[PDB]
Amino acid sequence: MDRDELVRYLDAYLRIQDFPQDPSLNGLQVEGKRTVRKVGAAVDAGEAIFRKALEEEVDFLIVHHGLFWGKPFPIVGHHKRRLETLFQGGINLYAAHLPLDAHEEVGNNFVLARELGLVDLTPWDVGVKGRFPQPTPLLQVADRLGQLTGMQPLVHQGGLDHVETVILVSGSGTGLLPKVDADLFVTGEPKHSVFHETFERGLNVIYAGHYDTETFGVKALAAHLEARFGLPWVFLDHPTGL
Amino acid sequence: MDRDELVRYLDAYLRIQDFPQDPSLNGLQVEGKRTVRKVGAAVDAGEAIFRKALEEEVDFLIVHHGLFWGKPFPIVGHHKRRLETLFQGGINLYAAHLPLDAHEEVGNNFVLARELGLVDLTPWDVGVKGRFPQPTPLLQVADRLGQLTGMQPLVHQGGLDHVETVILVSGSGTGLLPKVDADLFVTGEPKHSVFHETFERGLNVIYAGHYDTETFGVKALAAHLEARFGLPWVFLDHPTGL
Amino acid sequence: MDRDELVRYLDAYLRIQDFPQDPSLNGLQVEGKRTVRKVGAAVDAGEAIFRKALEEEVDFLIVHHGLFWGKPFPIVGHHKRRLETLFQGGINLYAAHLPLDAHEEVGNNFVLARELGLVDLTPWDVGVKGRFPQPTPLLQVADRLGQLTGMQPLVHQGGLDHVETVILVSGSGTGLLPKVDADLFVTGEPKHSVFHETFERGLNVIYAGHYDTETFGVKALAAHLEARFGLPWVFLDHPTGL
Amino acid sequence: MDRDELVRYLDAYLRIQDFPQDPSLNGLQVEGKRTVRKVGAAVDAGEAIFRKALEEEVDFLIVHHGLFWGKPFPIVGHHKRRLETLFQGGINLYAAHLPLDAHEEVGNNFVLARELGLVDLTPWDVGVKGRFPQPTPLLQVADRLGQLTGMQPLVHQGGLDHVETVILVSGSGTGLLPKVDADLFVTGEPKHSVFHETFERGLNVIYAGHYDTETFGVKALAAHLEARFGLPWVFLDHPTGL
Amino acid sequence: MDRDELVRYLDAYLRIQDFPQDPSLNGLQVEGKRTVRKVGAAVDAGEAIFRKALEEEVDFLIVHHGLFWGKPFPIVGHHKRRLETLFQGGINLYAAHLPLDAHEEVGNNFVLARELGLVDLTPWDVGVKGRFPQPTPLLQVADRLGQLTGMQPLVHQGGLDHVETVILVSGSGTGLLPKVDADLFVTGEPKHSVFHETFERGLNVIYAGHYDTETFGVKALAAHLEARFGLPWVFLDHPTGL
Amino acid sequence: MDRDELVRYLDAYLRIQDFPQDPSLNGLQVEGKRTVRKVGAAVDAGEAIFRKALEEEVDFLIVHHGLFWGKPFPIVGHHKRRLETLFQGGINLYAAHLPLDAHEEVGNNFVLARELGLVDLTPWDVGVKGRFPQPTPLLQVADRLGQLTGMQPLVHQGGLDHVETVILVSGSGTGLLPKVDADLFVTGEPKHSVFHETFERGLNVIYAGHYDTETFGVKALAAHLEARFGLPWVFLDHPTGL
Repeated sequence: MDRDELVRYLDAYLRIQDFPQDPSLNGLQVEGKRTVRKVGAAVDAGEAIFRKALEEEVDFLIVHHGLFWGKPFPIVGHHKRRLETLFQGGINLYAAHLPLDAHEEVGNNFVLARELGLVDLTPWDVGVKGRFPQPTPLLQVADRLGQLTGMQPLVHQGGLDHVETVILVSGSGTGLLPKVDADLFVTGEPKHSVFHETFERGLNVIYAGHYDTETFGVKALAAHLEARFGLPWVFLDHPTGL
Repeated sequence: MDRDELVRYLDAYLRIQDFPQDPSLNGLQVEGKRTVRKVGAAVDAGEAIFRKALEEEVDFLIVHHGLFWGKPFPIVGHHKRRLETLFQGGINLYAAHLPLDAHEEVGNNFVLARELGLVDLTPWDVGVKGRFPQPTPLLQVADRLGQLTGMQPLVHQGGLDHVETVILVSGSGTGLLPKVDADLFVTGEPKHSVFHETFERGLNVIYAGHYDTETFGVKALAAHLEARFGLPWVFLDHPTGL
Repeated sequence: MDRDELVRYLDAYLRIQDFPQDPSLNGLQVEGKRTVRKVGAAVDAGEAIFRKALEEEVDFLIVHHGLFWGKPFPIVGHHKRRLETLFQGGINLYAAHLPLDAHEEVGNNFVLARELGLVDLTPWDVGVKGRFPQPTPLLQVADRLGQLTGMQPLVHQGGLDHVETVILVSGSGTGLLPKVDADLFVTGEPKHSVFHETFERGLNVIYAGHYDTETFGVKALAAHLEARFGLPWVFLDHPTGL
Repeated sequence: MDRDELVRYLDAYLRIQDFPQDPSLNGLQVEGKRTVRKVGAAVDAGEAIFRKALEEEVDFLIVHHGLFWGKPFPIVGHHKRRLETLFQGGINLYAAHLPLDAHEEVGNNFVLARELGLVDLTPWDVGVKGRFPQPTPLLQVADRLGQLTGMQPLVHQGGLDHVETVILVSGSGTGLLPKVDADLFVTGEPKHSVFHETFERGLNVIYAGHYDTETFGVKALAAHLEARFGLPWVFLDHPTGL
Repeated sequence: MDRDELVRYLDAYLRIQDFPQDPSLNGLQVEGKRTVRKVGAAVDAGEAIFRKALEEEVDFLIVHHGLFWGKPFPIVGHHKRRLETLFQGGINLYAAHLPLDAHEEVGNNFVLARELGLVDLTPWDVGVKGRFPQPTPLLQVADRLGQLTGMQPLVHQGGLDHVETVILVSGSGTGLLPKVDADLFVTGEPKHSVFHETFERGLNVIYAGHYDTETFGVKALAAHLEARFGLPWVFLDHPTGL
Repeated sequence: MDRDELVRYLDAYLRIQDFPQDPSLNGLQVEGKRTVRKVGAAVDAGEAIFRKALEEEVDFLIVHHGLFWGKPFPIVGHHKRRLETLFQGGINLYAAHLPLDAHEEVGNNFVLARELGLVDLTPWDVGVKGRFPQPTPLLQVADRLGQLTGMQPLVHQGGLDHVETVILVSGSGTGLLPKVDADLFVTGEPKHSVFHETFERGLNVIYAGHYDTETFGVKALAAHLEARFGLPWVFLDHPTGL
């Protein structure tokens, strides 16, 4: 496939123009081969992931967390090595941050919701949709998470023992705590600074990992492109434990 | 014992003025009784810690994370309950953020660093930079930390198994990662987002918990007040696990 | 009445979401009893007004000038005493700034206009509507003001002796002087810095007091709630002379 | 007598440079004739004061509130008439805002404070802080003020009937109210919005008029020029009543 | 013609309210005679142009580059002389920056396009429309420019030798280089900082002068007013060579 | 010869730290080989200059205008080709903007000024201010400039035919025009927009090309490295004509 059409389609499909306040540079971050034959999907940009893409002969690497964030950094040290690797392999680097978080079809959140049970889905803040029944299951939604992640999540029960309304927001959603108005809140990374507030306000919160929750978008996205363009794809795994 | 006397001391001693920028409103955050007889020390301001202060007749509660962060919120829900408890027990709430991270005699970093065996200590941002008198195995440092807090720390070994120069910044210090230039960096909370950079740069980092690294200052300061004015004190522990 | 419904209704009725650039924190500023039985209305928040609300057994105090303005202040001194009073009386504090100024039904300005004569009403800048005929009365609209206020207003006649178009803007509207395009401008507080401009530009301006002009909203609002919910109300008077 | 010579003097003497922040464009605001023979002094720049300067053959008009406030406006209406008058009489417009509030020899605050009997004067923001040699009754201070300006001042007595430490900030100084820490605070214009805080904090404040407190500096400075260069001067009075 | 109607019409016709982010103060910058009898058009405000307007008895001078840009400057030196000249001649100064650049009827760009050949016109960024066929002419559009300007333009050919799509943006459009997506880009002033980028990206760029390209709006505008109001006009020429 | 050694030298020597504000990322912008044998000097970073550096075995390329300006862009098109070329030749890219404009020994301004015959040189913004030992005809200065760069400079004579005090600010220095207070001002690129101000103020200005005035520093610095470390160097010329 022509790389320039793939980039055009993706910018369109994810409509990255709708998230102009995302620090990360969404879209094609590093140019590679003009002819794409194999898609790679991964959570984070990094030398390790890049070496794996090189080994798996990936031509178009899609990541949720890219290389740019408004901060211009010198192409020195580990920044240089990363580029040498992409260059060496003619690898295209396409980054999708907030827009991949929010997307209703392949977005981290909508996708995870479904693979959980949530129904009556509706968007909630960027990146997500959250809030929508089951109805009435215990708080052992902590188990579906665990088996849908391979890792037992951290749960902070300040409220109920049974939840109905659930708001999802992968990655670092704690900043959104104050607006949470569901029986349960699902996110990835836990912050010490929100501990007491969570209980005092009787909130139920499950932390399933920043990596383990932002794994769902890239995968969906790659699968989507294979359905519509027949591009084969591979998932490049780099668990961080956070 | 006089409350306004104790506050002028702390402000001067902590050099509250040298930290204009700290989003935390440093100093007396909530006025309580005038005659202080027993001091209280705690990492976080919260209902659970306030009730404990109440139960133990604490007259002056010193906290590291206070209630104000330059963004006024309405007195409702948990916020109102928090003030009512303080009012009930006529408790003074004194908050010290950066001033206490940085203090050379009772601050979080200088105190932990000293107990950790580091020497030749010098200010480094709000933390400190020093060294071990001789190359020290990284696991042995991880252990000392574990003994000091009762919890085995998370170790990200991107470099050698031995270290000698160290940077210590308690709490959530991952923001300073790019500026780190020592064999080892000890901080509180880890962040998924600096994982790859840690290893690609070959940095050795040990995360010992936000709560567990920020208990030293508050304690050293109460102890200091007891030595200076004879005020008895208690530590109002409420481990967060983060 | 349930306090939470009263707060929901008010936020709706005044549609405080339309004035996101108001420094004051509009809405419920301090929580009190959940069951409202008597409404209090006053121009300014303050210990005196609060003691009176306590004496009149007010459960839900509505003020135009509340406690918060983006500036986080320590709960010390007079700030603490104010809260003790609201707490002591289970008094709910609801503040309505710009939205109470502008409201077309109970807003300071629209209401005052009508009680003056103005017809063909239409909004003009936030807080007001201003500009609309009589038609053709002398400048002794300064007298209706005085008897509709109990105090003779200050009048600066730079233009006509008879006015037709009148713009109203209670409180401190002088900042809006440069845009005034009516035969007369009505506001509350006079500023030395606009003296010469007012005459040189042949403007007619009447200053009827900051307090005396922002008295009309709270009253209307309280009367509205009694018409729709049968809540009785009382006006808490604290004239400042400005 | 040489106009550029007189301007370099004033800029240096007034220390115009030490006030970068002053929104007022300090210094020569409108160039006039080169040979200065008679100086003029006035609180405000305005058509009425400019015509008076014209009628009295004023060559160099020193003003406290000039025409520029870092927000360019078009030369139309009263703005153009203002410049035409200055051009007609070949009048130089020299404006000094904060530099003249603060000057220790001819500034508004130091001069008034001295005539008011205060001693041990020291800078306090752009005003001054000092004391009476002995506890002085508040009404006796109010009277001295009244004799000095010809108008009885507004007295907000939130504290004792006697005072000794005083803060003096001419003009609209109510902004510094929270920082005030003296038995008395004398300023120009009062503000409805700081009324309750004045009394709740127990502060004694005397408002003597914006115009009436800002006539001292301009006068002291002309008088100073006469002593230094023999230039005759006049005071172009135009009381504002505010 | 009544000057106030002329100003109202112009503000309307150019709809200057649509360009609120233009540093220059668009509209009537300096007031003159109320009765307009002769229009003057010129590229830049300046003493020379003003003296010529005085000589040609212009009553209403229209310029693309006016006197104000948000920066308040003292009416001293050359700024004073400029005003004396406008005053002396009762000359009205009307400035039109971005809005005259963009206007589809008399705008610098649309007008120049037509006088060049471009068809299928459509706006592109402020000030212009750019991009639209011929179709297929060599790069000797550099000659039409030259004869339509009296001066041979500077041409930087990095791309084709024959162009079809052309984007126009008079004055200093280089800042827009990165978004240029046509076979040719037309602007007035060349910048050293865009040299290499222009070739490396295979862009064709023709620099026809800042003065020589922003000559077209004022002229059209004046001609428009003569067609609709019978006001005669004259063009005041001040070539700068840039 | 050691690359990290050469970089610490340059940073210190150039006083890179004293220029925090420079939008240019000063220092090593792209890491290359560790063992430096031949230095390269050039005004601009660009593909044409990089290829030349490659062809001449340049190991360390010193440039005045680098690739980074605190606004990260994606590695695509010419941007990627630029890095590939540097990577190919293992070339280090060291960029010095303001530090090199201002350096007293090898900076652009001090060096040119000295070769131009000026004396009593002192810093003036990032340029320099000095004088000729005796009144010098403006055309004779224009000629010296012409001999120094091989191109006759543009002369805007708004003042006398003779000059003695001079301000020199290479590159695009027209921004400092309002602050200029010398008989002559020499800079690189002219700007249409400061044309009238130049003559109305009576200023003498000579524009000698952005590229032609910014070749001195880069050259002086390589020459300096050769004197200090024996490193041979070449000048990679690519005149821009601007």
